[PDB]
Amino acid sequence: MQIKTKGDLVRAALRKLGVASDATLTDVEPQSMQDAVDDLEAMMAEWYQDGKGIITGYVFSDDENPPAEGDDHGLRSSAVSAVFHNLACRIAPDYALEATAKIIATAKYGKELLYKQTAISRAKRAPYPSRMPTGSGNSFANLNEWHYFPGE
Amino acid sequence: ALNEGQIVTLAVDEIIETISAITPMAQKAKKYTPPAASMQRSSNTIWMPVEQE
Repeated sequence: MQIKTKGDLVRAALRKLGVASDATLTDVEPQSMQDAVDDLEAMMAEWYQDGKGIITGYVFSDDENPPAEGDDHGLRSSAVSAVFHNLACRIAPDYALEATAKIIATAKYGKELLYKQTAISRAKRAPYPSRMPTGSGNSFANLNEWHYFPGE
Repeated sequence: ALNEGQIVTLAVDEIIETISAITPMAQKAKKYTPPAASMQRSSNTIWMPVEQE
């Protein structure tokens, strides 16, 4: 992918919003870039609920690294569109604008696709209750005295 | 003499026993049977208690 850093994500979000793009005649503003990066970091943190939320592969910057911009985001190729569309939607009110219907719909679609695989992975069935017999058909277990499921 | 008969090769099936070993340790060792439930080879670990103190 040619979008490889938080700066590329922020530039894509700003281009989608129309704030700063080559389609217009505006360049990305250095002070806006830092605030957009902060918003992106906050949104990734809010999504990824310390491992119990949306898993994306995003790498969180530390205090030691001087520039928040410039680090590879670490996202897979299939999450970039969702991430930067949601970023554009979130940082639109900073400029007293409003993201358009296409941007909002793409953000919703991207978030749903982002959580699809994790939802499939978490769709797991609970084990048998500990009060269920194994049935006399299970000859091995019944001979080995496993007359009930272990459960838990 | 010069009796040019037909020659055959005779193989006899009375074997020559050569090996006779003994296993005095495995006979003393106790043969346990683990109360396994599932027939899976994935790390067959069976936990057993120890005498209390």
